[PDB]
Amino acid sequence: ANPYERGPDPTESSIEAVRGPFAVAQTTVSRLQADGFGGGTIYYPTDTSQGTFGAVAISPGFTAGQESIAWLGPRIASQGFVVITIDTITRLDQPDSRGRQLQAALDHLRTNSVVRNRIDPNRMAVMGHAMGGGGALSAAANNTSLEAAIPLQGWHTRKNWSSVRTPTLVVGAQLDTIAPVSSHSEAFYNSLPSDLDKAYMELRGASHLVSNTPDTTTAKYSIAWLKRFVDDDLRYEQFLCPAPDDFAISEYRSTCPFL
Ligand SMILES: O=C(O)c1ccc(C(=O)O)cc1
Repeated sequence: ANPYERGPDPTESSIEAVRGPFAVAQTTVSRLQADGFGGGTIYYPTDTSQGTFGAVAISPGFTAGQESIAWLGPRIASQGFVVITIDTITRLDQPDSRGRQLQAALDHLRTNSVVRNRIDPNRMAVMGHAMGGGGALSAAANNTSLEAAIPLQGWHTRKNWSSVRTPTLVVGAQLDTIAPVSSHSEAFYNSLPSDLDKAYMELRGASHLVSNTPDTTTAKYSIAWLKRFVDDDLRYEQFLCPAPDDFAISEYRSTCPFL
């Protein structure tokens, strides 16, 4: 049996839920306490009886704070993850810096006194919105040990992601005028290795800021991706393979069935 499985068997409704089966608590990392990032909030399950949990770091985008991504923290953590939503050192940091700060936030979790005993430090993942999604790709491109990467409406000047060895879900917004999918999201998917475990999901009718308020499509497939690749939880592959039926999804492609 897979020792990383957490929670009961999933359904479409269970991954769509605003809160999963794990009650969550939170702790704050101040800007002064944070080495190499701007502080953040750590959301974690309070129930330890099923074992430790994988860890996820999430970055906002250009001219955006932690509040623009905060909703993802408890929504993902309540499914069985330790999740840190960060502020960046400055609001004008570019994607490569945001990726370095995602790595710094993950490094911070390893010695954080509140969550040290709740994390599996060998099972880690990065996500981000807009420039923060570019940062998530950069972080994975600099660390082949990361288990999942999820850029949401990602923005980056770098279009070639052939160095990435981390399973990646690219979430685009169909009507994005800031990080249009043709030159950002889909370009990133296409340059990821053709044999990587990867998927492209486009949100029908969505604008650039879809990730900054609760979006159930984003949440459900982000949760399924983290389960499948941070926990190796095969119970969640059913939601990723084949192309979802969601009317909310205007385009999709993947390297299903996953390795
Ligand atoms: O004006 C830009 O080029 C630009 C604006 C916002 C973002 C973001 O939302 O991260 C990225 C790029």
